[PDB]
Amino acid sequence: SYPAIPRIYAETTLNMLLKRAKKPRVHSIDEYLKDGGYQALEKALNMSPEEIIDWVDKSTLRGRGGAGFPTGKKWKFAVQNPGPRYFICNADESEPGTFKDRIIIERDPHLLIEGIIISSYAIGANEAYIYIRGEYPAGYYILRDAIEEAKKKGFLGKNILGSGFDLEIYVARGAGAYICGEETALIESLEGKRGHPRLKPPYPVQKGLWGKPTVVNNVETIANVPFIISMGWEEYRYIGPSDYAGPKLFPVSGKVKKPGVYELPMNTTLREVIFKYAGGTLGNKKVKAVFSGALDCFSSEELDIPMDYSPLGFGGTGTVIVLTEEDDIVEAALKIAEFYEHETCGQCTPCRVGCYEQANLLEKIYKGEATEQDWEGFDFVNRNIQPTSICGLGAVAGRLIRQTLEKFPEEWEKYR
Amino acid sequence: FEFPEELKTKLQEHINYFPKKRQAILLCLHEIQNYYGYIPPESLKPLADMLELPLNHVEGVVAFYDMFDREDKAKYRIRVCVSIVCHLMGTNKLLKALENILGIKPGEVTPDGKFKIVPVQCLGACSEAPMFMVNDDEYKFESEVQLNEILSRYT
Ligand SMILES: Cc1cc2nc3c(=O)[nH]c(=O)nc-3n(C[C@H](O)[C@H](O)[C@H](O)COP(=O)(O)O)c2cc1C
Ligand code: SF4
Ligand code: FES
Ligand SMILES: [Cl-]
Ligand SMILES: [Cl-]
Ligand SMILES: [Cl-]
Ligand SMILES: [Cl-]
Ligand code: NA
Repeated sequence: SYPAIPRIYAETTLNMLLKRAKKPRVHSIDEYLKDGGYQALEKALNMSPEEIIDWVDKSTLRGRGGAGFPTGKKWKFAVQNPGPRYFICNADESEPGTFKDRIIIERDPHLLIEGIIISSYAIGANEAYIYIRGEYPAGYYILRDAIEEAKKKGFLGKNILGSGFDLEIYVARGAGAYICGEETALIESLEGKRGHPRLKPPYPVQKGLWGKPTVVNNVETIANVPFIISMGWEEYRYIGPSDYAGPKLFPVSGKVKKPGVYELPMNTTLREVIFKYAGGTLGNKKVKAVFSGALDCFSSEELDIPMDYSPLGFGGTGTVIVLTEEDDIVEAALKIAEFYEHETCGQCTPCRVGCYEQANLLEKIYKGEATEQDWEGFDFVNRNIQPTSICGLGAVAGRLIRQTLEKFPEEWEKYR
Repeated sequence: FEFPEELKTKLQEHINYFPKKRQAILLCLHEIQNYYGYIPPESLKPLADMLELPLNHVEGVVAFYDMFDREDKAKYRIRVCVSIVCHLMGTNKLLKALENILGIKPGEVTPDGKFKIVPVQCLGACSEAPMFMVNDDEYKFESEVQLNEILSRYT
């Protein structure tokens, strides 16, 4: 028995990450095992750590938490540093539009857990942490129970399957800060402090939790690792483009008919995600824009791009918020501005004041109270949140809004 | 100030859980809010001691994290998403229903002191917008009559 959760629709063409999580219910360990689960761990533990890193590298697996960094490479970089090492699963998923990670957590926790154990063995971590946002209480309890299940069966603890490898997984809860998703802030939170991002360098893979080499990976990234071991890197590479291989989760929301998570290859185009899979727009309205979470804005001219991490690709976390012709872009921009206003940690002055002023001024623009100087001020502020910023939030807090200014000049002009 | 035995048990549990005591700080604060309906200022000096942390650290942690409330006591917190997708799909309809049923607005507590409406950023359930929570429970808003039934489960 767990706290109530919504029933998010899920659909898959690959039947990998959503093999079970396409059904909205907790799949416990016996059902996981009946479905061939914990086979990858077995196979992995018969491989050397260096072999696993090699396979994950050759798989072309990339981080699914936003930065799209090659996972194998991250592991390689970490293990260049003497241990002990920590492995951290990032389950803070708090960006607007993004609800992809939770359906793995809440429906198929053993997929994630199996991934964490394999990844931990790979980098020589005997201690792992899931940092899950506080607003996912069910996820927290589901994971706590699942970990104990795996422990009962001998997939955690000491001498896992006689391999000589020891692992414990601890579950930490966040407490309502989006910035705790940033890997250094997460680590600060993990050590029982405020979620203030650290000045980098150093980077976590050298100095992270307790200053020790630390690998942070997104829930979805880690969820791929069992399939890489199981199928082999070659077969995994055949899934979608050789360039950006494997399944990807696409959380699709807004004015589509069939909002939910879609498991699709990353050579799927944005037009396909909306129209082929998500059933087009509510009332067959014209797409005006697609917000990539709170990161980017794509116009209706940019629908024929792939959902991969190529230069002209959608990128990000594959979060698809669909705006139609009836939706006001300035109103939407304000919401995105409001998000950044409420989530800046306040350490850096331009981020601190910029996030605030962008929202403050944009609200005046929307309310029709803005002076000419307010407009000019809004322009300047939007372009000057990033300076001195020591994390990615300051660098992107004005990105989407700027794209709306460039791509939808007419709509903004109305408000002038 | 003294923690009741039943709460203190659970706090010591959290402290034992992680390899280092201080790591339990958010689990402890979560626990305290659930027990009291808020974080009593006077609760933090005994917490800090259990954590082996300076009071100033514990206080700053409470201040930073948006989920912890130091001012208002409330049995049940109705976290209403006010972010982009929920706004698109009808946050203000949900707020209207809450106003009809409870007579309160975002940031307010019923005179009863049992419900507080807490505006929050994206709850990571956007496909099911508009979304809200009642404490740990999470729901899509469908209609006033549904909301009434949902809220009636909390006494
Ligand atoms: C403001 C901000 C918020 C972030 N939020 C998340 C998040 O919720 N989940 C996540 O996995 N990564 C998040 N990240 C990215 C992490 O810092 C990091 O890139 C990622 O967790 C690494 O794992 P991956 O390589 O498997 O994607 C965030 C970064 C920033 C700057
Ligand atoms: S850039 Fe913004 S969010 Fe990041 S550390 Fe600086 S003030 Fe905090
Ligand atoms: S915008 Fe409300 S759940 Fe995401
Ligand atoms: Cl096998
Ligand atoms: Cl950076
Ligand atoms: Cl200690
Ligand atoms: Cl509030
Ligand atoms: Na509107």
